[PDB]
Amino acid sequence: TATLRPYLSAVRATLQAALCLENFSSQVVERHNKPEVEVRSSKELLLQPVTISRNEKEKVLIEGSINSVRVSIAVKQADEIEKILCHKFMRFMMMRAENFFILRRKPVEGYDISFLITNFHTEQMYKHKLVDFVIHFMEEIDKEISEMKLSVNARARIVAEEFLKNF
Amino acid sequence: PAYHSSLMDPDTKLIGNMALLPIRSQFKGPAPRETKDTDIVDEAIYYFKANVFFKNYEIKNEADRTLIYITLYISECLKKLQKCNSKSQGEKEMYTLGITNFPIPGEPGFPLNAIYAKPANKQEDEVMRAYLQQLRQETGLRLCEKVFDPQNDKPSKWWTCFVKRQFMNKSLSGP
Amino acid sequence: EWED
Amino acid sequence: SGIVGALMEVMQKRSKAIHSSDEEDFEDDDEWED
Amino acid sequence: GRLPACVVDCGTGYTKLGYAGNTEPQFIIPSCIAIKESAKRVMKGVDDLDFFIGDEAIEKPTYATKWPIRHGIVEDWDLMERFMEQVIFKYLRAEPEDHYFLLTEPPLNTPENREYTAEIMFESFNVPGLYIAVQAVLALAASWTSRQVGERTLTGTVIDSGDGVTHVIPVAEGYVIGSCIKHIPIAGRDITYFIQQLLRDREVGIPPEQSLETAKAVKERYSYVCPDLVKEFNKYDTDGSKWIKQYTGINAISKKEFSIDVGYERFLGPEIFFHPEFANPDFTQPISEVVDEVIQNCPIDVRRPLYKNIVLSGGSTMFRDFGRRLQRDLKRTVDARLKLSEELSGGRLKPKPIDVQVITHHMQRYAVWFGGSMLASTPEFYQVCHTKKDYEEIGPSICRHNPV
Amino acid sequence: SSARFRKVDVGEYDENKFVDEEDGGDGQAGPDEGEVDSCLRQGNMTAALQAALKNPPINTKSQAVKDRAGSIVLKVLISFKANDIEKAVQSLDKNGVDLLMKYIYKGFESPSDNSSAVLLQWHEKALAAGGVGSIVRVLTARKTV
Amino acid sequence: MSLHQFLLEPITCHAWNRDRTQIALSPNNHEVHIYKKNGGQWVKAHELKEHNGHITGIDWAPKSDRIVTCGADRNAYVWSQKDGVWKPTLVILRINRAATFVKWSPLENKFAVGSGARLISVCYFESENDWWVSKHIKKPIRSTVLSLDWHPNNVLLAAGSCDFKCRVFSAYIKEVDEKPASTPWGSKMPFGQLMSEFGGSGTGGWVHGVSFSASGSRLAWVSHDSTVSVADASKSVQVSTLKTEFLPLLSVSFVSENSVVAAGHDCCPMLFNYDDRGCLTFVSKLDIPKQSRNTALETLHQNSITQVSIYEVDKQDCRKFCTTGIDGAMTIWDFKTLESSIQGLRIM
Amino acid sequence: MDSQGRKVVVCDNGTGFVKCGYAGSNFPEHIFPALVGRPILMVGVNYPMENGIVRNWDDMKHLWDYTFGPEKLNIDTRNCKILLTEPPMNPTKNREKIVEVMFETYQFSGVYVAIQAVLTLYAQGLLTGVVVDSGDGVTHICPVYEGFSLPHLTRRLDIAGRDITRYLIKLLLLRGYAFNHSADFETVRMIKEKLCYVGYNIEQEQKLALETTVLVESYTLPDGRIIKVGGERFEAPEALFQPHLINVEGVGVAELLFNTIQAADIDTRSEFYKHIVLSGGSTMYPGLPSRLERELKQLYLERVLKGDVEKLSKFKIRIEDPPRRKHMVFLGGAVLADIMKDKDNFWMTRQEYQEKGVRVLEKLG
Amino acid sequence: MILLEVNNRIIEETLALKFENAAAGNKPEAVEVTFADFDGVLYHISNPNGDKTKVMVSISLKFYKELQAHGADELLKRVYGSYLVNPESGYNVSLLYDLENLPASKDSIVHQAGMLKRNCFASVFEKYFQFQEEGKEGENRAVIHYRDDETMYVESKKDRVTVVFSTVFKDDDDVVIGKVFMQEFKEGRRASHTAPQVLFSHREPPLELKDTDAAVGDNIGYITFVLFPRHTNASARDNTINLIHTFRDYLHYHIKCSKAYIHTRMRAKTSDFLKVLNRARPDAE
Ligand SMILES: Nc1ncnc2c1ncn2[C@@H]1O[C@H](COP(=O)(O)OP(=O)(O)OP(=O)(O)O)[C@@H](O)[C@H]1O
Ligand SMILES: Nc1ncnc2c1ncn2[C@@H]1O[C@H](COP(=O)(O)OP(=O)(O)OP(=O)(O)O)[C@@H](O)[C@H]1O
Ligand SMILES: [Mg+2]
Ligand SMILES: [Mg+2]
Repeated sequence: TATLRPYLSAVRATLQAALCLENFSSQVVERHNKPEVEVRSSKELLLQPVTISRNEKEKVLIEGSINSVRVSIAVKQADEIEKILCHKFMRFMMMRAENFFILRRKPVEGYDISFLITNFHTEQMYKHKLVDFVIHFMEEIDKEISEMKLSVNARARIVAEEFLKNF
Repeated sequence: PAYHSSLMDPDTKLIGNMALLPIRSQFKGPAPRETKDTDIVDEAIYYFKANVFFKNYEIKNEADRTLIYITLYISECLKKLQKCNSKSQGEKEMYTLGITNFPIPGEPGFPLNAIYAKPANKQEDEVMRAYLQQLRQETGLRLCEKVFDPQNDKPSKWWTCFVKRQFMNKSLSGP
Repeated sequence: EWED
Repeated sequence: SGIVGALMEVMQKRSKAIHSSDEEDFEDDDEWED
Repeated sequence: GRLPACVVDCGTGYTKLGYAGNTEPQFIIPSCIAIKESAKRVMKGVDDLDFFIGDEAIEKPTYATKWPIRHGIVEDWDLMERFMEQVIFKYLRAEPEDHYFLLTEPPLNTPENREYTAEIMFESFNVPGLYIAVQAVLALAASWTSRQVGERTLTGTVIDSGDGVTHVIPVAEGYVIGSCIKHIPIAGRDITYFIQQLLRDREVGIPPEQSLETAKAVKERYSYVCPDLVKEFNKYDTDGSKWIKQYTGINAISKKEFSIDVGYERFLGPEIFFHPEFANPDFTQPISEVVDEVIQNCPIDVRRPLYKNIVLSGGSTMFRDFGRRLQRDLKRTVDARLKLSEELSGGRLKPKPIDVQVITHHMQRYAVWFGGSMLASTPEFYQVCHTKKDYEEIGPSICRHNPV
Repeated sequence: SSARFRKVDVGEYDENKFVDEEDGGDGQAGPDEGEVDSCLRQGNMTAALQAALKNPPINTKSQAVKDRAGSIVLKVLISFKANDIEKAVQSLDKNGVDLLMKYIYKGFESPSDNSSAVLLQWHEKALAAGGVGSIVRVLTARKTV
Repeated sequence: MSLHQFLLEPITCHAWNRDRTQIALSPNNHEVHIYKKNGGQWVKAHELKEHNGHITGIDWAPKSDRIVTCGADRNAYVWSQKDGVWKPTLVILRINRAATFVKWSPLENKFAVGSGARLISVCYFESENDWWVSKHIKKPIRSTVLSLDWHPNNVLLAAGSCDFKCRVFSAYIKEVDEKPASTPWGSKMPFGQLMSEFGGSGTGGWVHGVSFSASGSRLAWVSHDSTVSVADASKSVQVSTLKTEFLPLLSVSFVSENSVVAAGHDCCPMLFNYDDRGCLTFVSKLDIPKQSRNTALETLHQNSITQVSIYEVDKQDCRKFCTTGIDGAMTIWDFKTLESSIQGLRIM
Repeated sequence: MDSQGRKVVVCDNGTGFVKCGYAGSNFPEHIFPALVGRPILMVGVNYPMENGIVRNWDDMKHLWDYTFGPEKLNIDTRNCKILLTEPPMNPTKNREKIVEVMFETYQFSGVYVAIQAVLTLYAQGLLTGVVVDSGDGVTHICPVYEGFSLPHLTRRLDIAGRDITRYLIKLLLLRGYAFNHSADFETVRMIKEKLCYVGYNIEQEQKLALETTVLVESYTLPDGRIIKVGGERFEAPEALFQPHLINVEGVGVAELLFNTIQAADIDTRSEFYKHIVLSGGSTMYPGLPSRLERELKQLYLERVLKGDVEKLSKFKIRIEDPPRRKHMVFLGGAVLADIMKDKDNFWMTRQEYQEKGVRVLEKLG
Repeated sequence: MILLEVNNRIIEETLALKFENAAAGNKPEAVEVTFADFDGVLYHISNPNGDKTKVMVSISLKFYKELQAHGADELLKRVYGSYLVNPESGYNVSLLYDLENLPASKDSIVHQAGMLKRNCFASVFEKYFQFQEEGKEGENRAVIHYRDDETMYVESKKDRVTVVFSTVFKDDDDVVIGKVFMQEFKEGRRASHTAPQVLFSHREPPLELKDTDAAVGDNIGYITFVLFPRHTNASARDNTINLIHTFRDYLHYHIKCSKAYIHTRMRAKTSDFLKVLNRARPDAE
């Protein structure tokens, strides 16, 4: 909690400022309803992208529109084992993207995970619970990765111990 | 499906919606005398082991109702025949159980009161009581010969293994 | 037409 | 062609071996017809 | 030179394992897993490697037996992943990086369940290829050994039955018509419970802990299909010496012997296929009416090939006269309809009489495995497999359509 | 053959499109550098900060002017202490507050070591006498800085 | 503060009749529902279903009881009451993108529809062949129109759109209106003429809500910059802006000559003051928290308020006003109750 | 309802519905289905016509006698006036057959038979334009100049909604859900009427399909299963613009419209450009006319103007889709009956049919 | 199951069933099975010339010439005796069992027939352990290509026997997990004092293994076992041989099991996330 609490407070305040959406039909195609951060057809409906960075390798990029918000998170990876565990975890969660309802099948380049939140999710859920879910997700990922690394090391110790014992 | 009777004749006397079929008996009363070997009691005893597993029965004619009545009373005969020890005591128990005042159609306590039709006239009530009593006594006397294994004179396992089964989830007596 |  | 013709060919080869490998209380037939 | 592929068929009751190119499976095991009791989770050390599968999983002290597959559909994917570890590395003893694999699926399977199976095979065992096969086509292909050359086609009706529900699967030109599939709730676990209720009322001396597997041993040895019920009851009472058989067994806890009499349950067991109201109080429709209803919901031009080719499969179709009873009751059901259309129209509807033929072959017991074994021995099997290179580049969307 | 007609898009060649209301103007060269350097020379911190918040380069369409203007205000923003941040926050007015939010949110984009964490400290004090609407005015602005 | 959970779904818009006994809400689909108050309960009444799209705007006239509905299916209907049943009548719009907002005229002869095809449709009634004829106001509008309001002399119109500007047009049809008098906004008023174009150059946001006054000489609009601004036409046509520290607001209305009530994504209505010299000052939040894991925000609404409408008579004198939200509610606030409950709150 | 007192009945002989109405009415008096259900020959599943071609005339006599009976009209068969219609690319022999039926079996006093494009344009109120009409099987493009159709310029396309339904069956089969083609035609037709739409820029549509899950939704089958629809919502109606997906050689509907509208008179091209009218059951997808606007903009950019970017700005396109899509042919028939009603020689009479024989239709054409 | 086992299941089950049906007195039944094992070994159990009273078990190896150079035939003859016959075509070693002439106890011969691959491998181990026991030094090392890409080296010194495995990991995840496992194999001496010494090298051959065709790719690791006379004396040596011919497959087995455990943990966490989203509904739960 050396820099984690002000980083999470800044991400929470920026996500509170960003998630203010409403319904909007398309003004170029007759009776269409599309997220404006993905289509990017009109320039007046887009907002400026913002970035919050804890250090050189941890960052959150937030882009907004009139009816859609895209949030990209880069996760701290210190070793090779944490890198491959993070890559396996993100691939595992993005294959099941139809049950999460707010997840992208492919992340934005340069980042690890990406959320896409439209106005239908803000009509179907509370906003502050969605913000607390994003903060809770960012908190839980690192604890899960560290627990997997400790479990792999303990399993390797017991597996080596049995084979060298059995001689 | 379930097995039905085939003794229906175009000039057969009817009582309510029953068929007043002739039997071979020495008990006195309104049943006509039967010349052939096959009557309704022998057909009911012949079809009892196949018919008792069925839970749905469809009425086709008037012989089916008295077939269902003898099929139920064979089961209430077997529930008393399970506890017996000799053939003569079984015959005495059938002579006891034959004169028991079982309920008729129309009275409360009859299970299939919707399918059956109640009688109207008082002499019709009297001859229906007489006909049901003589059917009960004759099928008790005929079942007591077949239930007993003769070399040991104890009730057989093959007839007393059908105690817990009920025809159409119905019982002529209360639980 | 639209003086006033 | 395809996998279907090869599957027919391999069980055509096999069925002569299966039929050569196999080379009274329920003999009543007269009831079974209608 | 080339190693043969591995064929694995998973079911509710039994799992069948072997290599391709063989007539019989090498292993038939019960489909159960016994794990250590939770007694309260964190698994410090190798505590998920302490389990037993198969026949040694049944009745082990301080272990809980669990059944991961229910009605053909996998319920727990953690137990199914640990089930395939001991299949590959203990029983088959195959290196999974060198062998192609063939697996089977239930006939009504979601595409989401098909992607969960390929996640386990490609990312946890690193197989070079995988093919997930429809059970109806392989059971249809295994009946070509009995028939000769001219009638080897791929149109028919497949009746599959064992330890679950009984499916009636129509198939035309190698493609399953999935709109017309109907199922029966009676299968081989329901005959076993029906025999156990009949043996409990009559016989005495059976141990209470052994009442289930003595009912299973009576069914596999002494049961058959009677053609008529009331004639069969008359045969047993008049001549009891011919038909009543004796079964003996040994007690587990005392090593003593017990003997019982097997009577009316030899033919009352398989009769609940044709009279399901004997045991199940909710289903009243016989199997000969459901096979007629499935064909009548098919298109018109394919109905007459579907009547001519009815293929039985499964372990519960192994009774003595299952094919002759089903052929006789189907011909009464059609001729009830063909008489009723003729008399209502005044003789106007006069079609040709159809031919109904139920096909019984030798390999009915392992028909799904035998058809999958012959397919994997062909040289063209390796060109219809999903390789690991396509899974890394394209992704898990390739394992959603299985070409025939 | 023909199907290269699907290659060319005509949606940005329409006459009816949202062109910006770019009113042309210049004369923005940062605040200035010399009195900011002399204010850092004289042992003070506040007068350099209100020197730095004057004259934003909002109108010029030049990357280098915005780069040096975002260099000099960050160059004073690392050079502080820990307990003077609240005094430097409440010594300003609201226009200084949301311009400081614009410069802080521009300063997160190029991280360089512990200085980035220093900006996080500024962020919570700039949410003290500020609001969520300061971050909203950062998010929807047609003239970046 | 009387909540009533009508739904568990969002409500797009609502309207009241003259007696304040019926409401006309839309439960986020292709249907319009009417509710009737009796005893202490709200009972569902006659339902309206003609749109195959999604209804975005509903308005009810105070007199003659005609209900106009417009939606995302590029169509507009006028519903009239006869013998217990409501019957629709088609309005041709000659539109090709969408329809986003609708409001009746104060004298109930025209109605104005905003649209996503960068124009405003003014529709009037033709009884010579019995339909509704539309006219278009196009130039200069370069974006999607979001909010409309009618001046109280049946001529001028105020429009806020997505091109960061609020502008006042003069919609005047010669067949259905008389000759207008002079206004402080302008003197020459033909059809489609722009009178003024206020807006923030440089920085700016989408204008969500506009409102006129009872006198008709003051205009107010809110934006997505969390800013509220009041333009006065009498004081040489000047503008006064105010930047708030809260979340952006979606709906606004003058509640008097010198007081304005707004609401939005903060879930709480707020009050602002405008003196005669010209200064927009924040006064107080109207929903004070009560002196008393579940989140349980200390606000009577649990989600964003999208509409504020007056409930007691008209804009000349207000004592009650109403709000609808995305959580699904209808809250009636009282000024005399909020006067005694909050110390220092002085409504003018 | 003229000075002769004869009733004027406008009847549209559609594929699925036959409408019985009168002049001056926005809605007809009777809307009855044209289904003859045999009780294995009552009327009100034998169909007398399919795709605009009569295959059986006795079932026309049965259905038309059902219209002449007391249930629907009970009009005078000897002395009344009626209005008929006929689809484009119809053979003239069938027109000779139906005027033989009207003036021999029934002997009407006034019969006019015309083209539904002209009646749809008169329902719109505009005299000159082009009509793109698509139902089942056959799609017409028909230009109408002044008040008559041009036979040399009208064209046909074989792709319509049954091929879109079969392509949707193919994409749902490659998705993973098993459908028989013959048994499940109607439920996939219900899927096509429920969820399908036309994309605008196809690379943005496939990137939105591959990258995010905002297009998915759910549908419930009648047995109880629930399916999820991916990018196939825009994949099924893409066969009209790319015919090589359905393996039918030719060009798209936009190139057919451009090749029709360019090979004409030079002065007519402008009012053919501003006036395009869509009608039919297949032209009901949300998102459709903006795609045709982009296609005609791209084709006029590359073909005519070669490479001049600025000359695209001086080009006017208006695909006029009606917001009301209802029985428009009957509306045009009512308008055409209201304008014309006193002018009696525009109709053909029975007296002309004995005094001229079969060439009264040659005088009509 | 932590340790892999050395007995094949299919051979033991099939021969036990045939021997029980032969001892029961029933007539025999025909059998024809073909199957595989680890490291590309082929087995065939069949009847010679259609005779149903005799069974024959044949094993095919891809590297039987190198094992024949070190003398596996005398070891197989000394183990089996009269059951060893001439091999059939396409197979290396064949054994014949007659159902008419059988011993009284059908337990030792089935267990010896299950260990056919082990008895093929054990000859080079016994020869180099005998070279270490006799004290002779200066003989050449043994190179055995037990797989296509993997190569095994056996060398004998004056006081120790060195066994070098060269292993290839297909995927980079397996490279990282195998480095994690062999780090614990390398420093695991501190638990048990009497143990063979394990050394590990990544991407490079060891310096003793020089002037050979050793691969230097990034997916190739080298594992060195150092064995002492406590392990290579006779009364232990068989057990040592058993463990060492499992070893590589054993290592790869545990790597795959580690990945399976990770999958279980991810499933649990994914379920918890969905429950949080189910609490975000406005009374739709
Ligand atoms: N004659 C018989 N021989 C063998 N099994 C029989 C026989 N009659 C009944 N069965 C029953 O067959 C069942 C096993 O059948 P089967 O192997 O086809 O099942 P399954 O593994 O569930 O099948 P599937 O592979 O189709 O999912 C057992 O429960 C057994 O009691
Ligand atoms: N709302 C809809 N969206 C999409 N397709 C539709 C819709 N309604 C109908 N269709 C399709 O339109 C076709 C039928 O349209 P139409 O009513 O023109 O038919 P028709 O009367 O048979 O045709 P025609 O008059 O050309 O002979 C079918 O393919 C049907 O699936
Ligand atoms: Mg099964
Ligand atoms: Mg049509």
